Amino acid sequence: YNPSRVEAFHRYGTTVNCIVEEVDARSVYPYDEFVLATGDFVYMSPFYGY
Amino acid sequence: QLSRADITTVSTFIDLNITMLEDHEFVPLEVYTRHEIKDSGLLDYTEVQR
Ligand SMILES: *[C@@H]1O[C@H](CO)[C@@H](O)[C@H](O)[C@H]1NC(C)=O
Repeated sequence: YNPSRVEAFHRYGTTVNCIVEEVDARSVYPYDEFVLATGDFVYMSPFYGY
Repeated sequence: QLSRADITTVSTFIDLNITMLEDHEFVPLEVYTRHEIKDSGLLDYTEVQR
């Protein structure tokens, strides 16, 4: 989404697209953190819990 | 009576010396370990992203 056309004026148009994906996570010893298929690091052990 | 070793003895047999093959132990040897090959790269995407 972009703002409608108004002459000699700046306009701001916000777009929010919810996205959900199934990614393959990987982890290595000591398994204290894991990465995702998108290359994002997650600094939490995959087995962390209560 | 005289001993058996008092007379000169000549070997009537055609000696054949047989030297068995000595046991050999093979130790591990690698020109470049898998860790060295990984370290050969100037940059590592895993460490840089982390
Ligand atoms: C080995 O063989 C040679 C002949 O090739 C013989 O003269 C010798 O006595 C043998 N034994 C030893 C311990 O050298």
